[PDB]
Amino acid sequence: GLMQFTLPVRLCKEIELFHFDIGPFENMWPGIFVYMVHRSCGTSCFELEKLCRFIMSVKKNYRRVPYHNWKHAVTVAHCMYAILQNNHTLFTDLERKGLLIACLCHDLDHRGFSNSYLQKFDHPLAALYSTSTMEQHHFSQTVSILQLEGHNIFSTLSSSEYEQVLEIIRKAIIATDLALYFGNRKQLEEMYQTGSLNLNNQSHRDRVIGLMMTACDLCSVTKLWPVTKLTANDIYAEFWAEGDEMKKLGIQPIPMMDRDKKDEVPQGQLGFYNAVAIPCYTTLTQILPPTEPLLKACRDNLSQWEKVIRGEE
Ligand SMILES: CN(C)CCn1nc(-c2ccccn2)cc1NC(=O)c1nc(C2CC2)ccc1Nc1cncnc1
Ligand SMILES: [Mg+2]
Ligand SMILES: [Zn+2]
Repeated sequence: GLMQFTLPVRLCKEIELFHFDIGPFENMWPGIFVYMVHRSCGTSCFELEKLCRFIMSVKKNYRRVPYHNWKHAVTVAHCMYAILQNNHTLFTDLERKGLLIACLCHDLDHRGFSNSYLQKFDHPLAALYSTSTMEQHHFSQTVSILQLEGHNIFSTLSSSEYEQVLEIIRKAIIATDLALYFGNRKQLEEMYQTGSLNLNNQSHRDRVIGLMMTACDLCSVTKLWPVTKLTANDIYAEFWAEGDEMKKLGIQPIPMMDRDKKDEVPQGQLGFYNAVAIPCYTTLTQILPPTEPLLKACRDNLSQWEKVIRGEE
């Protein structure tokens, strides 16, 4: 109760900023997460014994893949922390509880392959979950870990608060399926423009929480150029492995996944920032003005990829 987590001064200051990188020391990431839960939620939200045990089980169930790994989980949770801390009064006690945990759990047991590769491989998960294959799996894994003895961090909630938080987490994790993002942002665009957006409407909050989840999930494009550039290598390491596996199934992969087409990456990053990232953080800033720094950083990095094409780097 009277035990705080404290960070070194540089982290204590830099963790509050959207562009914070969690660093290369794996053994500090759990404490970083707890630090963020205590400041975002309270010293009281979770039994520390239970939280710590949950955190290490979740870690254990992320795999040693180049991008969709434990560092990604904590990175995405930190971006949610920054959004929540810059939008204090907009979010309920349960939502701050649910969303940090949703972010930490959102890619549990990711194998480094897209839902498309699972479908074409005919993976058993593709027969169990026809759409949002991995995302339904990640939520399923979150519930399994919560039901490990001594792991139920939500035990102190009423029955109804419990059903609400697991519902917040389920919707939150499903929303990380980028195939659902396009329609979600367009609906939020019309609502904001026509003025029908209403955060007291639960179906509306759901959509807004989903956009936050896309924003946190894509947040590697909102870091300083050197972080963003070096994370790009990790995402492409998976994409190329997935392309290799498509060739093994006798299917020419899209250029994004073809390691024989590295030359097309700068242009592919332009398409990605223009088609996906810039619209995401634009709509998010319109709805949640204090999240503007993510849009600004995303723009700085689009400009960095333009310079790569032009030959200036
Ligand atoms: C959203 N995509 C699935 C389709 C669009 N697209 N097209 C190309 C492309 C097209 C043609 C040629 C080369 N590339 C590449 C992308 N996507 C990403 O780059 C990307 N995707 C994701 C989503 C989880 C999957 C996350 C991060 C990404 N980037 C990144 C950059 N910096 C740091 N961290 C991450
Ligand atoms: Mg995912
Ligand atoms: Zn993710």
